[PDB]
Amino acid sequence: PQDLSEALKEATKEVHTQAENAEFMRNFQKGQVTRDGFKLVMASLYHIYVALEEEIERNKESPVFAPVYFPEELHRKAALEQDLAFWYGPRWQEVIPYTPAMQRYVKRLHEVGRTEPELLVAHAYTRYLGDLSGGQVLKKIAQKALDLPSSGEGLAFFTFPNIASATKFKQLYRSRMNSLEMTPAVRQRVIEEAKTAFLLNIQLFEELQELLTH
Repeated sequence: PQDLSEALKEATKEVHTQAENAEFMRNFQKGQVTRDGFKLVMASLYHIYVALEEEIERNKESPVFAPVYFPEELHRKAALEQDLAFWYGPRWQEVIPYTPAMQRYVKRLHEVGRTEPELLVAHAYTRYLGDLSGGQVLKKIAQKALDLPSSGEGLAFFTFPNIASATKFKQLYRSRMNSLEMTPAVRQRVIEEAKTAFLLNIQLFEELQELLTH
């Protein structure tokens, strides 16, 4: 529709179905998921979010992003650090993978943050509102298909403790998104960038699939 929040949802309907159709992701939704494959996505998420949250800090005051700056409600680096400590041990930082597909997603993220600020909301949107909704889905699936120990850790990423109601926060986040002042050209690029974000995730999944199989 007319609101950015709805235009984004509709324009990415197509690429989202492609995400779900990604073999690696398709195999995940069907229960079949290795511990090593889940580690690869947690590692992927760590790099993606480090990059994204760095760029958000750089533009926290920019009028092109300030409205959607919710540091406390959304930060995920810390949670991912906690999980990675569990999945990879105390020396996780020296042993986690950093593949080409991860490097490319990070590269674009930095390009946006440094030279195309007006589009950062596109990536913030794709990730945060996407993980807020999808999270509870993959968490459950993994929770069982993995059989992790009662160590009480490793899945912190899937819970946003500073958000009482996902529905209320989303409503507020969409509201802030819709309050963003942008020209038609900028708006179109924001929508295209959301598509690009999806593509980056799709090829990341493709790469993680060829890795898991060798």
